[PDB]
Amino acid sequence: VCTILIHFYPQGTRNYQLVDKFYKFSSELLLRECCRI
Amino acid sequence: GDPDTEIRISARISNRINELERLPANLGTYSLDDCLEFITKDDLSSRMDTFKIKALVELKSLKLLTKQKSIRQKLINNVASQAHHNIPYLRDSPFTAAAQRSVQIRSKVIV
Repeated sequence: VCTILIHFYPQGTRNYQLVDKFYKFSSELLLRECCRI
Repeated sequence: GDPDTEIRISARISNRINELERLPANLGTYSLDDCLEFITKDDLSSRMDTFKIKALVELKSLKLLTKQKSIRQKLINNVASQAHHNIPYLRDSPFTAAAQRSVQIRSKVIV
C-alpha cells in the first residue's frame, strides 16, 4: 500500500511525505516487538 | 546581619551554581506523552526541552541575585524614603504634621 501511494502521487505533495513517514513509523514498530517475541 | 551566618548562606549558593554548571549541555527529556505524537526516525518532538530550560532558569536566576538586590534597594529607599506623604495614618498624626509644618517656617525679617 505504501509503494502504491508513493507511485500514485507526485514527489512533492504532502500525501507523499505522509505515506513515507507512516511507512517509516510502522516498519519501525513492526521490526521491534517481534524481536521481543 | 550576623556575618557568621551570612557566609553559611553564601556558601550554599556556590554549591548549587557549581553543581548546575557540571550538567551536560545535551540534556533532554523523554516524557510519557510522546507516544501520542508518533515520532518517526527524524521528526523533532515538541517536549524535548522541558528540563534544559528549567536547568537554566535556576542557573541564571542564581547569578542575577545582586541585580534584584540593587533593584529592591532602589524600590525600598524610594517608597520608605517618603513615608509621610503617601501613608494616610502617618501624615494625619499630630507630631508628623507639626514637624512638617515647622520645617517650612520662613525666617523673620528684622525691620
